[PDB]
Amino acid sequence: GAMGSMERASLIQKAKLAEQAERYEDMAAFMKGAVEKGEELSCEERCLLSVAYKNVVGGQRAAWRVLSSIEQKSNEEGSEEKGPEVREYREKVETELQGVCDTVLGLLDSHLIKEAGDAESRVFYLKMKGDYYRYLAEVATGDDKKRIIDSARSAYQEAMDISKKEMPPTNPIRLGLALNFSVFHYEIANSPEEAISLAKTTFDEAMADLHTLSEDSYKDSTLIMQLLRDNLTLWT
Amino acid sequence: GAMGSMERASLIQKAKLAEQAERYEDMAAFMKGAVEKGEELSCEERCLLSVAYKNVVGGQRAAWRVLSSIEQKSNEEGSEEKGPEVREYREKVETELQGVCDTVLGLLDSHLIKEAGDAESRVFYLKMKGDYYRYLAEVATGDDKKRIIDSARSAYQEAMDISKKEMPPTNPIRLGLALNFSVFHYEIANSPEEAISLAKTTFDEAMADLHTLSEDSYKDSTLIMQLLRDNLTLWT
Amino acid sequence: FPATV
Amino acid sequence: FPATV
Ligand SMILES: *SCCNC(=O)C(C)(C)Oc1ccc(Cl)cc1
Ligand SMILES: *SCCNC(=O)C(C)(C)Oc1ccc(Cl)cc1
Ligand SMILES: CCOc1cccc2sc(C(=N)N)cc12
Ligand SMILES: CCOc1cccc2sc(C(=N)N)cc12
Ligand SMILES: [Mg+2]
Ligand SMILES: [Mg+2]
Ligand SMILES: [Mg+2]
Ligand SMILES: [Mg+2]
Ligand SMILES: [Mg+2]
Ligand SMILES: [Mg+2]
Repeated sequence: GAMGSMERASLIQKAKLAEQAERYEDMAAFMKGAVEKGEELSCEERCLLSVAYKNVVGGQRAAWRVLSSIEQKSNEEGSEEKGPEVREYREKVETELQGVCDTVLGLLDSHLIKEAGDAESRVFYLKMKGDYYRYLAEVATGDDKKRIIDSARSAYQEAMDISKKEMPPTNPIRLGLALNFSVFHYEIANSPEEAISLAKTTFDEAMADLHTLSEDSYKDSTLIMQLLRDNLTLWT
Repeated sequence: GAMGSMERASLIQKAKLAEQAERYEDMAAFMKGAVEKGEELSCEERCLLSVAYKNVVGGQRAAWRVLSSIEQKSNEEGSEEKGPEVREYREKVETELQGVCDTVLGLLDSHLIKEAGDAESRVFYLKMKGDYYRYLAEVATGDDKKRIIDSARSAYQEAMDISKKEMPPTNPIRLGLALNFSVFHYEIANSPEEAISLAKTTFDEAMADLHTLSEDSYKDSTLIMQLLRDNLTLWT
Repeated sequence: FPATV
Repeated sequence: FPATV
């Protein structure tokens, strides 16, 4: 790895600088190097990893949707043949996206998840595993599509099972996991009723727990609760 | 070149798709491949080239300014030593920026400018040559800094001389050249009076020529005139 | 698109 | 920063 010669602490420092400069590809490469040092990550370092790759893959997803839209229009009735270029370039972006997803899933498998014993780390990594299989599912069309979807579901489910046993209902990681698994149900699994039920039950159980929280914890939890209610508003 | 096997027309088509997807690094690589086919560029193709690299280098410049700011703060009195990391990462971004500038200047020299005989193409390319030497000047600190600045000045001046002889005062390329040469004077050459005089004379001479224009040409010219007046407002 | 974090 | 095109 090109970051093998750089100190772990220097990689973390430069990831933070890259975030300040909105250089998310750099930030992801620095965090990849930090993970590959083989030590467990702290809470803050897990955030740096997830922010970096979320921004990289988010950009790729946005681009892929633009191109897929153009490609679909090109294949409608009455559209003038434009050649293979739209498909080729959509495929190029798609392959790069899959590569990023495979890289993140690789870090989780080698060896972040197997060393993550605390709920706060293990749930976070399993949620990420669900997220990056979900991104693969968004572009999947082949023999393995159902297996990709089930890989996302399995990771999310394991994360949910732990989060319900080991975290309070207002824990922001528990809330964010439920937010994203709900979107998985709605957008990937064709299960809108399950998406809505999960978002609503998650919201209501968090509401009932807010009274236990400090002002700062309250702010953190209500932020994610508002995203649950935003999705519910979109869907109902 | 990695784009050597792709048709010129397919490269242009994919540059346009990349722009729609806001994938400017891709757009620049596609246009680089199109230029390297060795044929002259049309007006629209010159715009695709300039948009692609302007967006790429613009992002690098923004990042470099963030990092340089952090680096300067780190070197002030009372600041805690943080090690070489800020400088290293600023240098990394700076080297990548210089690489992009060298690539664009390379395309202009090999062989876009020498084949550009019409004012609309030649002024456009010489303006670009001034722009990319200006970006190099923004980060220059070595023995060749004054020569980099003078390279920018020389290119801008040749473009100005042609534009004044061969283009009307409202021509958007003439206006944009004057806008950017004015910024060169203000920000690079430490010549604010020349920057202000050029912007004002350019604005006034365009104003007097607007009566000759159609509605659509009027819109194009007044757009760039407003940028001249915005800069004048900043500077006075 | 729906919100995810 | 000033405007350029
Ligand atoms: S870990 C990145 C820092 N956190 C965030 O940006 C927000 C979205 C405010 O909080 C969460 C992010 C991710 C999860 Cl799983 C939960 C909350
Ligand atoms: S060539 C890119 C298309 N044109 C533009 O985006 C604007 C800024 C509207 O016009 C000009 C760009 C560049 C020049 Cl030199 C002049 C006008
Ligand atoms: C979890 C440990 O620290 C965080 C708590 C809450 C929000 C953020 S944002 C962030 C970052 N570099 N983007 C880190 C954190
Ligand atoms: C010059 C030939 O065509 C243009 C005139 C005016 C504005 C634009 S913008 C643009 C583009 N792909 N960004 C091309 C043009
Ligand atoms: Mg070490
Ligand atoms: Mg594919
Ligand atoms: Mg249930
Ligand atoms: Mg050919
Ligand atoms: Mg340097
Ligand atoms: Mg003069």
